[PDB]
This record gives sequence, structure tokens and C-alpha cells, in this order.
Amino acid sequence: KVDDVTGEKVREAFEQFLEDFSVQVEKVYRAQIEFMKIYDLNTIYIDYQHLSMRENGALAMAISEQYYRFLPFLQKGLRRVVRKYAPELLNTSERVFQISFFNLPTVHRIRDIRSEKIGSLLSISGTVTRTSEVRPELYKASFTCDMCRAIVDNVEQSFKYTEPTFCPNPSCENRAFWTLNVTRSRFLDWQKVRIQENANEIPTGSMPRTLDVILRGDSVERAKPGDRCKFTGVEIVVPDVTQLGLPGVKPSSTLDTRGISKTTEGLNSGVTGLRSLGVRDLTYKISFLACHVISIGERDQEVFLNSLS
Amino acid sequence: LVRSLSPGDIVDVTGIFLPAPYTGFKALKAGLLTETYLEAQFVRQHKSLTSDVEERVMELITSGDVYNRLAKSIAPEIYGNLDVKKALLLLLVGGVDKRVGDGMKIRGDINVCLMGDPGVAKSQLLKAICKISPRGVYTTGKGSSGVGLTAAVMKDPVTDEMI
Amino acid sequence: LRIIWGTNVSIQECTTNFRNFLMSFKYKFRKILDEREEFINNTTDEELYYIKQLNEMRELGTSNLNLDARNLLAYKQTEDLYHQLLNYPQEVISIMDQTIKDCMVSLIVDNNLDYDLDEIETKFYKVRPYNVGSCKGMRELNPNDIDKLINLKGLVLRSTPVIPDMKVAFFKCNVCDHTMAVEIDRGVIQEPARCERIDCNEPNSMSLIHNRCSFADKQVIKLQETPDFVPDGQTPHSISLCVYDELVDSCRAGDRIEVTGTFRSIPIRANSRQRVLKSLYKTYVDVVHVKKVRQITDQDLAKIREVAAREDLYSLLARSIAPSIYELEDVKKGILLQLFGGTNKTFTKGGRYRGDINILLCGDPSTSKSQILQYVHKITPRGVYTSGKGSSAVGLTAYITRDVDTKQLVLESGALVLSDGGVCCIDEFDKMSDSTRSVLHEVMEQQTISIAKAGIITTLNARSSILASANPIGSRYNPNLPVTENIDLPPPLLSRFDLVYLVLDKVDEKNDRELAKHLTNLYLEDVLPVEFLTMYISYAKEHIHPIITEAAKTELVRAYVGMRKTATTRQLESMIRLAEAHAKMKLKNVVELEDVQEAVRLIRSAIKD
DNA sequence: AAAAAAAAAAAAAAAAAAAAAAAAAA
DNA sequence: TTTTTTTTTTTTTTTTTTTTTTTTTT
Ligand SMILES: Nc1ncnc2c1ncn2[C@@H]1O[C@H](COP(=O)(O)OP(=O)(O)OP(=O)(O)O)[C@@H](O)[C@H]1O
Ligand SMILES: Nc1ncnc2c1ncn2[C@@H]1O[C@H](COP(=O)(O)OP(=O)(O)O)[C@@H](O)[C@H]1O
Ligand SMILES: [Mg+2]
Ligand SMILES: [Zn+2]
Ligand SMILES: [Zn+2]
Repeated sequence: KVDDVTGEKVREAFEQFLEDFSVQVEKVYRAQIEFMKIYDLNTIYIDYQHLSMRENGALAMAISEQYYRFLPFLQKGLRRVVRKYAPELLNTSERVFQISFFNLPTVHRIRDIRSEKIGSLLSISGTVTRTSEVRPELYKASFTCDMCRAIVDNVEQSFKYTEPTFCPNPSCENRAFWTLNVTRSRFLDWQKVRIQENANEIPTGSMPRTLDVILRGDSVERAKPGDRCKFTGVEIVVPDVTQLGLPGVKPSSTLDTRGISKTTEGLNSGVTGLRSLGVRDLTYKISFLACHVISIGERDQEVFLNSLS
Repeated sequence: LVRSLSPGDIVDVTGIFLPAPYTGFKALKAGLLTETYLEAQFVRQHKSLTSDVEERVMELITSGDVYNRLAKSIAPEIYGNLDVKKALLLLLVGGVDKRVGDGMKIRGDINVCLMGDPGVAKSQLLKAICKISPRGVYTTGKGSSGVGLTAAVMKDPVTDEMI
Repeated sequence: LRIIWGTNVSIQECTTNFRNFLMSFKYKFRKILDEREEFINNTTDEELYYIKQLNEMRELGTSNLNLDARNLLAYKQTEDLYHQLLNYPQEVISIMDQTIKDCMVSLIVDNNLDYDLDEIETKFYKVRPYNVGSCKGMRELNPNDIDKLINLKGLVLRSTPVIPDMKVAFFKCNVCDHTMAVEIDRGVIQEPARCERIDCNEPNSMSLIHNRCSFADKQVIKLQETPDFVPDGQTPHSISLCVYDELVDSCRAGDRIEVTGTFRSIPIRANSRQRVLKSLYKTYVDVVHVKKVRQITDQDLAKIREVAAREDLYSLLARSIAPSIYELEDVKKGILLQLFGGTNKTFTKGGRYRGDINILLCGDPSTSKSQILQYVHKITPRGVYTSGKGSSAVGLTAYITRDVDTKQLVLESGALVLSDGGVCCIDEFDKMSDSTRSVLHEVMEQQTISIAKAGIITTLNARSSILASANPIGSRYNPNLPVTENIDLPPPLLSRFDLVYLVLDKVDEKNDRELAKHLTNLYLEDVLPVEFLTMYISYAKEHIHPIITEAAKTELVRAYVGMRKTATTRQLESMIRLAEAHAKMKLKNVVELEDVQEAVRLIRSAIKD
């Protein structure tokens, strides 16, 4: 199978950064991993300024430009570091880990969002105006063949319900008709929040621009409506899954209650040709995926005496 | 032949009367019912500075008594209220609109209000003045809202977008 | 020799004609072309207009051109391109960019300097032609000029967010994990058949990676036909505009713009599922140039200083703000002091202390207060002029409203929030409703507005200044009755205003004749800076912060005590603000006796009325 | 080459009834 | 002062029909 060479260099560089930084010699990141081991946490925090001094930014800029393609190698290196220094954090009561970046040099507004930063690591600021429920998202799927009863596991899903194609045994011939084992599958927390532009960035006469920010994992409910929050994460693009052939008849080929814009009828450039689409046209829109959130806008004596210095 | 017809015209249009296919949705319920249309081929509408109009004004000047006659000929059915007819003439013409420097502006338009008891020919006088000037609108009470309808939303059925 | 298929355009002659045009053209040929008499040839004939712009662009590094059509027609040999561009814009523009590619090299190596030219090689250039032809409205567009450059005019209604457009697809193999990029042409993606790797070579093993592709930016604009050109009994028409690359996010909503672009028509599908199309195309335009309808230089600083060195700066800008208004110099003094405002401070322990001046004008009904308010509206940088007669009870603050275009929620600020850091003018103060009045009460007391609706709880910032104008009950303000009965305003609301002025109109022969005289002189057809005030105001408001010295202490304490020989403590904090605002004028960095004397004189002349 | 099955195609909206507020007066 | 008066504010879509035209599937 074809492998990458730059990804390997980023993976070893991240391991060296985690093992060697130690600048306060305190082993600050090893201190954090020990704190996670004792407190049973599932997320790590990496500062950009700390990384901004090793390799003269060669690693930092490489991570920033292509965060989307380098995240799998960063997690792979983190797994090896955890195994080497704290095996207890390798299994649960495996913990799906998360990496949280913060303290980026420059901040962006919502009106600086262009398609040429898709996949890059950014930080944005805005006022929250709507939050949704904490729904469970399917992370690692598990199925059973209807006839063989063979078990498949760890079937990655990107944006739609994806079942496996080839049975584990080549003796079996089966293209479909699987049964999700909802008990064995891994799930994660999911939340969608709507944000708009700040009162100062809004021009004299303007209808405010909006965006969809996705919070996942331990970052749920940390943004409340009406507050002013600074998000940081990766800028992604989300397709329309309805015309990507969803299994159920419930989608019913884009059932609608309101009338779409006639102005952008045929003006929105949709790509065709793919076999999954058929003769349909796939469309895209820009959303944000956030990994770290910050905000920028007990009468018991015994417990009280504990907190104070 | 395109652009020969405009809204508000009484015309006599000739053409071929043809059946529309009515296909697509809601065709099944009709079955054998069809739409129709007329392919147009001819138009007959029922109804400037030149020496002619240069001489018309001179003729009217030589006629004399321009003020009184102009006021009087306005709505000859109604007898009396001659001063009102003088004032409606001044309203028909417009005063000077001078744009003073540094942002100051002065209006030349006329604001005439006519009060009085009911049944004095209140509402023929007005309608009649609307005939004289092409640029004029007769707006009435709360039956329709047109005086302040400077709305920015228009749910036009053709496209369902705001105008 | 060879010609691009379909058209008659050939690159060979076009490139040579364009280089001859650029190195040859001057204002000499331009003024020979137009030759409208009274045409200046004072050294302009040899200025080499194109080469100087080319060099200044090279040294700046920006890629923006403003090639005109009349200037392109000026040269005799390149006259062919004038009629060769109107009919084939795309290919001619492609030649345009290709020639500009080496227009850089033609000038960088004339003296053989050490410019890298590598960043020039990487970057690309384009052109923005304008004034292509006679401007025609959207109401006259036939199918006879599809794919031809036109110039349109219209009102901007709305804009859409940035739209991604795929350029380079990206396919990965689910077996051998091999990555290959496939370019797309006109939207259609040619699917890879089987993995290129001969060893892997498996049928139907392709997966699309959406977030590893390459995208470009699009924007769509909506225009409306201008009300002037529409005839009677008609409804305005609409046109959609396509904007790409650097021109995205240029046209604000509600503006009126004239654009240049290529007319185009595309088909739209009849049925969503089937391949079938219907025999009626949609028409739009792809735009290439758009036109509509801080950073002060050191010379500006010098002229500001020398003007500030004037003996009497107070009276000059007293008369400049309202040239039309005759007399009423005292209210203009107060407004001039208000437009600067005392210094603002927020220390940790005590908290924020206000630095805005509030002024209320009231009196007989046919004075000129509304014109005064509309005068101060323009001078101030950021402000809003809305009457208080009606509208929503929170119309000056945030109002959570349902979005019209989308069934979503939008938080829209009001007029007090939109006048943050400036002067907000309220007209018809007496008609403002009893329920909305309380809103202003929290604005003039804490300078913040809190909204708690639809699950949103938040606070905004007002920090503005209120200048208001009111009218009494009746045709006159009789002096015998006190202020309270006539103005119909709550005593606290009137009290919290920093300065209150009474405008009186008495039948005086001298005053009446003098007023009528200059009014008629203005109607008769036969020391006021234009924009110096705005820059001086910005300089004083954004850089200058005065302080207080004991010289102000000695006068202020004894002045307040002497006024207390029914002056509330509000009076002293009003004197301090006015004195510190006067100190910001006659540019200084500290207060002295003159400022406090002027402030007390103003606040006692206010008491006299 | 000839069968059995499965969706698209909706669109639309005024006109009336009931309940709670925020301005008017014997 | 406690009575009458007044604007006004969501209320709306869950359903349909047999052709006609597409994809799978012996
Ligand atoms: N001076 C007049 N000359 C001729 N007819 C008159 C005159 N004054 C009143 N009329 C009559 O009054 C009528 C026209 O006015 P009308 O009473 O219809 O409307 P109005 O004055 O607006 O009153 P209302 O309040 O009833 O609407 C006609 O019957 C007309 O004959
Ligand atoms: N002192 C004055 N100087 C110049 N014009 C005046 C003066 N006083 C009154 N006017 C005239 O009277 C009119 C005043 O109207 P305005 O003050 O805007 O109405 P309002 O009384 O509603 O504020 C203006 O058209 C103005 O020309
Ligand atoms: Mg009548
Ligand atoms: Zn199987
Ligand atoms: Zn392969």
C-alpha cells in the first residue's frame, strides 16, 4: 500500500515535541499526561507558541497548512507516546483522544472566510445565537453479515451512513444487507451552534453574516447563546448528502416545505459525473469544525478552606 | 413583434388560437383537458417641440384672459368656487426648486388643502384635477394602503423573490 | 497565422498591437483623439501614462488595471481590437493576460536590475475594462448580444455568502491508498476508470475526498432596475450577477452601481431527476469591473496645526457648522462643544464615568431646530438621524427578529447601538411613547442595553450622545408658565440632559426684518471649511486626552459654591465635562482657567433661559 | 431483450376563529 | 378608578395520484 513520507516526518516531529519540550526542565506535556492519567481525562492541550519555537516554525507551519491530512499522524504519534509513558490511558473502564490547539497568533473575522483556507487551522470570533441538543454521532461502526454472521468492525464514516462492501470471508458473496450492532459501535457527542458577526465588525448598513460551527467531544455546551466566544479549529466543506443516495426512503429526494431561490437556480455550480451521484449534481457549503472554545465577552467551610492558598 | 404591448393598453390582437400541452405534473388528473394560448401576429392599438406647438402657445397668448379662462375651464360642470379654481392652477404649475450650497434645499412644490362641509362638490374637484396632469395618483382612505406602502417585500407569484 | 476555432481572433497580431499600444501611447494621442478643443497639452503629451502606471504597479506589486475603450480606440492600428473585443471578450482577455505576463519582463530588465521576478512568475495578472460602450438598461437586452461585453446600471438588493467551486478533484484508492488529482472541465468530472497502479489495478475501488480537493470563490448579486428609467404602470425587473476572485465582497446592499460584464444564458432542468431540459434559457451577466454611482498625510497634520494656531478657533467653527442659521450662536457654541466631548475614563474601583454631552432643544414651533440637527448629522463621523415619533419600542436598541430570506434567527441592533462613539440625533422627542422612553433611561444612565429574548441573554454598548429637538403644546411657549407644563416631558428625563436650550420667537421689527433680509438674499441669485471639520474632529477624538490641574480646582470649587449661594451635584459634573471638552478644542493636553470660564459662562447662560 | 419494482410530481394560503396583552375613557 | 374599548398574533404544510419515465433482474 502507498505510504506518505512527509506524514512520517510530522509524526516523528510531534513525538519529539511531546517528549522533549520540558521548558518552564519540568516535562510540562508529560506532566499533563500524568494529570490525565490520575484524573482520567480524554483530551490534551497543545499551545501554538510552545510549538512556535521548535524547528523555527517548520513543524508549526506544516501542521497549520494541512491540519486535515496531518491529524491522523499526530494521533498516531500521540498513541505511541501514551503507550510508552502511560499505558493506563490506553484503555477505558480505548479512549478516543482529542487534541486542542489555542493561542494562535492572528484571529480572523467571519467575513474573511474564503475557500482557499479549506483544511487549514484557524481561529475565529463571534457571538453565539443558537445551540442545539447534544446528539450521539456514529464514530466506529460494527456490522454482522446476514448469512455468514461474520462481524466487521471499525468501519469509518465521513458524512453519511456507510456499510461495508466485501464480506470478511471471500467465500461469501454479499454486497449489502448488513445489521448494525448498535451496542458494539462507538459513539461521540455532537452539537451544532450558529454564530454571527460582532457589533463592531458589522458595517454601518449590513445584514449580519452567519456560519455553522460544529462542536464535538468534550467541547459541548461550552458556548451559550448571547455570549461572545472565540473558536479555533479547521475550516471544512460539507456536501449535500440527500442526493448522495441515502439508504432510507425518508429523504424522498429532497422533500421541501419552502421555495428555493430562483436567482441561484443554475447559478450554484454543481459537479456531475460521479457514479454514486448518477445524473445528479453535488453541491457544497462552507462550515467550521471547532476543537477549542474560549469566551471573550457552597456554604461548606471544609471545602472552602481547601481551594484557597 | 415583441414589446408592442404594455400594461394598461386596450388593443385588438390577431393571432392563432392553439392548444397548450398541459403536460408535466397535474396533467394526469385532467386527462383530456388542455390549456390554450394565442400566438400573436398583429397589433392594433385603439388610441414635443415643433412649429405647431410653437404656434399654439402664441395663439393662446393672443386669445387673452389666460388666467381666468384657464381657471374657469377646469371642470365646467361645477358652478362657483372660482378662487379654488385659480389656486388649483397654481398647484398645477410648480415653483422654483433651487439647490443652495452647503446642503440647503428649498421646495417649489405646492401643498393645497381644501376643507369644508360635506356635499359641496368636494370629491369631483379633485378627481377632475387628476385628468390634467399625466403624473398623478388618486389615493383614498384605509380601503387600500398606497400612501405609505414603500415596502421592501413583494411576494410576486412568478418567482417568489422580494422586489 | 492560425486562428482560434470559431472566432477570427489571432494571438500573433494582437500581442504586437498591444505592446506597440503600451510603449507608444501617451496623453498626446488621447488628446488628439478626443480633440474637443480647450484640451491641455501642458507637458501631458509626453507623460507616458501607461508606462508610469506600469512601473508604479511593478514597484507596488499590485495587479489592477483600468484599461478604457475610448483610449483603446485612440490608436489607429489597435482600432481593430476595439470591435474585436466587444464580440469575443473571453479570448481577447486571455490574450490580455498573456501579454501582461511579459509586460513585467519588458520593463524589469531595461536597466538589468536585481528583481527576483520569481514571485512575478508565480503571480498572475488580469484587466478590468470599463466604459465599453453606451450604457443601456436591463429593459433593453435581446438574445442578439449573448457573450458580448455590455455596461449595465442598477440598484444592489442583496448578496450571497461565498460559494465554493471545485477546480481539482482528488480520488483515493481504498485498497492501495494511492492519490491522484483529476482536473474538471465545465463542471463535469471524468471519473477514473481503474487505479493507475498496474500492480494494484482493481476495478471500482475509487473514493472521493471532499476536503482534499481545491476550491475557488464565487458570489452572486441581485440587481433591480432604477426607478428613474421605469415607465408608468410597470414593475421593476431583476438580473443576477456573477462575481469571482478579488471582486467578491465589494458591492454593499442598497447601493447603486454601474458594472461591465459578459451577457450569458444557460439552460435549467425541467425535472430534477431526469436529464430533460426545457426550451427556455435563463439570462445573467458575469462581471469584470464594478463602479459605484483615516490615513491622514503629514501635510494635513501641518495644516491642522497652523489652523489650530488661529486666534479665535471657537467662533470660526461656531459659524461653520450652520452657515444658513442666522444668530443662534449660543446653541452652535454648545453643539460645537458637544461634538468633541469631555475625556472618557473607567478606573477599576469607581467604575466608568461618562464623557458624553446631551443637549435638548425646545421652544416655539416654527424655529429652525430640525435643520440644525440635520447639519450636525453630517459633520459627525458615525451617527443616526431618526425621529422619535413612532416605530418599535426597542427600535433604538436590539430587536430579535425572524430573518426574511431564511427561516432563521438574526440579532439586529438599533439606532443607539449603531451610534456608538458618536452623536445620535432624535427628532420629535415629545411623541416618543411612554414604554420606549424607559429604554433611553437605561441608555443615559448606564450606557448599556440588555436583551433577554428567545433564549438569548446579552448586553450591548451604547456610549452615545443624545441631541434632541421637541415641540410644545400650542402655538407658543408662554414664558409665564414654567417649562414643565409646556414640554410634556417627565422631570427626570428633562433633568438628566446636560444642556437645555429654549428657542424663543418674539415679534421684533429689527429681528424680523433682519431675518427676512438674509432669507430673501439667499433666495436671490447672484471662512467656511468644507471637510476640515471632520478631520479635526477625528484627530481630537482619537488621539487627544486632556487632564485636570489645580488651576481648574480653584475655580471649579468656588464657582459651584457660588452657584450654591438650587444647583444639584449634576451641575458640577456638567461643568467638568464642558470644560474638558473645551480643552480638547484649541488643541491642548491640559485644562486651564479659560476652559472652565467658558464652561461656567455657557452653563449659566443656559440658566438665564 | 424482457419482466417487476419504485419512486417524482406536489404546492399554498388566504380567511376566520380564539385569547392576551397594551391604550382608551363614565 | 374600573370599567369599557382596541391592535394582533400564530394559527397554516403529512398529503396524491395513476401515468410517464427510469433502474434493476431474471
Ligand atoms: N357648486 C356645485 N356645482 C355643481 N354641483 C355641485 C356643486 N356643489 C355640490 N354639487 C353636487 O354635489 C355632488 C358632488 O359632490 P358629492 O356630494 O358627491 O361629494 P363630496 O362633496 O365629496 O361629499 P361627501 O362628504 O358626501 O363625500 C353632485 O351631486 C353635484 O351635483
Ligand atoms: N433662523 C432661521 N434661519 C434660516 N431659516 C429659517 C430660520 N427659522 C426658520 N427658517 C425656515 O423655516 C423652516 C423651518 O422648518 P423646520 O425647522 O425644519 O421645521 P420644524 O419646526 O419641524 O423643525 C425652514 O424651511 C427654514 O428655511
Ligand atoms: Mg365625496
Ligand atoms: Zn458473508
Ligand atoms: Zn490502488
